[PDB]
Amino acid sequence: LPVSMTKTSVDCTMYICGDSTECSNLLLQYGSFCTQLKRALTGIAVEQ
Amino acid sequence: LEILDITPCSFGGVSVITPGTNTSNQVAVLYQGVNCTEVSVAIHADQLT
Ligand SMILES: *[C@@H]1O[C@H](CO)[C@@H](O)[C@H](O)[C@H]1NC(C)=O
Repeated sequence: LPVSMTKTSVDCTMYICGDSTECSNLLLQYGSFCTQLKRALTGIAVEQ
Repeated sequence: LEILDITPCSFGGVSVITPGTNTSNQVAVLYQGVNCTEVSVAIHADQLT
């Protein structure tokens, strides 16, 4: 019986816009879309 | 005409440890998945974002 999976901590800016200030700025125009993803990944780690 | 690699500059994560601010104000920091002999020289170079 499996008990847990590998815990992941993907990051919005580093994954999408690697060290690009303009790209990060245009990501900020998307609102808090990805803070949800960070919170959900923290959650999945916590449940593991 | 030689071969050079390319690696991540320092992609990791920062987690802050802290009791309730109603209790104290001291804070201890984490640096996720990075040998921090590398950040110890990094703070010396002040290259830490
Ligand atoms: C990470 O740990 C120490 C401290 O830096 C050193 O042996 C070396 O940098 C790394 N060791 C391994 C086994 O990756």
